[PDB]
Amino acid sequence: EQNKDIQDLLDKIVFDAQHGQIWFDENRMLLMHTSILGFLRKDLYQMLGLERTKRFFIRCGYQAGMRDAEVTSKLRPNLNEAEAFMAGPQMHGIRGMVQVEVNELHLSHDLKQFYADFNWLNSFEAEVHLSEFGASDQPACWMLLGYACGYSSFVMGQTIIYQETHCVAQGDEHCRIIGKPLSEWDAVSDEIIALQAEL
Amino acid sequence: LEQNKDIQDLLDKIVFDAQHGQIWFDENRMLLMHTSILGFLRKDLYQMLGLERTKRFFIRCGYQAGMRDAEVTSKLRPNLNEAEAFMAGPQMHGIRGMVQVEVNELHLSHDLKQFYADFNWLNSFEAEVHLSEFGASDQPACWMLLGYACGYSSFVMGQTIIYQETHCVAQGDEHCRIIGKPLSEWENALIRFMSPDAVSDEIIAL
Ligand SMILES: [Zn+2]
Ligand SMILES: [Zn+2]
Repeated sequence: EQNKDIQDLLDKIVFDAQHGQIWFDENRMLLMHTSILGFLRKDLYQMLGLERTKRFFIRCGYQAGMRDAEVTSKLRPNLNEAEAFMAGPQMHGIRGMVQVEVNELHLSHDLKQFYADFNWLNSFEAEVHLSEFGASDQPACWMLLGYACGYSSFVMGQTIIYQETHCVAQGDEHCRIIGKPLSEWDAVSDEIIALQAEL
Repeated sequence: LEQNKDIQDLLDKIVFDAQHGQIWFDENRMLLMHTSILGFLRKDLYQMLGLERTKRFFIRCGYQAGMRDAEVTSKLRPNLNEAEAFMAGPQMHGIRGMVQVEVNELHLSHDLKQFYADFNWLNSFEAEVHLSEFGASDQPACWMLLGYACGYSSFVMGQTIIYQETHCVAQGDEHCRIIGKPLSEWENALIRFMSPDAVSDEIIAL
């Protein structure tokens, strides 16, 4: 019914409580509290400063994003590029991190062309950021953003960089990102962060 | 179908809302994550801070999570005895995909201030992660699980329960093992955060 489009991702996810294991394909998952992420964000901040913490959370999202794309790219290979790609936004929702809503998506692997304009609703990272830091001067959704780039870059076979254009933690109403190839704008965390120092 | 009779009161409270990007455990949001966030964290801190501060950090982060599950399951089993209610922490640890708890021994009394737990830990996510980043250890490596056991147990018992991991897959045993007793019964010897910080340094001196 409500899951027609994600059932193939659901079928890959196994909860085996009695043996202490959650599997997404052949990868272990953990169920964690968002407030623990908030705690870890704050503790790293104190120990290492904002840049290193930001760099940490983006790198993590980035590897997670690439891992999910390894797993989901084997699925759907009898479908067209947009439907396949949508596994990424879909995992973010299944994982409980954010709801992706597509304003605009243009993509072709062979053309090396990509452009995404998405809204992010109920970002967990904006919530835990307000909680620990109060209202922010900059977008807060570092991990989610890393995951966007990583997932997107694996699927397209080149560096796709995203920018969080509007963020719930800066008072905006929903979060929103725009994704394009590096040029139209791997330590790509440097780029994402450099990129956001563009007023 | 349901030999989850044990943990149904816990699963009952888990709600997945994939359309809306949300997972709930009671009123708390949760996430499903890759172990790589922790594997990364563990690598980054090992080289920026060294082993001792890395290990303290993970015990701290397990301790906060254990305490939190204790908060959320506190009022959960009023018509079972202390033990079967305590079992929620071990059970959550399994529900969360972290480790599987198999009891060798468990006796507790809140009011007699008595606690002994001897548990096998099987399938430790943390032992896998330590191995695939650091290889074999000369000592037990399940820091964050140990932190959890201690934060959870200390809350439930209203006092300092310290655990020791006497065997660990990370150092080539076949499963991990732990003994937990009150701080007063170990053969060696203000703010409410400041108390956690102390407990966390104690579970760290092994
Ligand atoms: Zn945001
Ligand atoms: Zn271990």
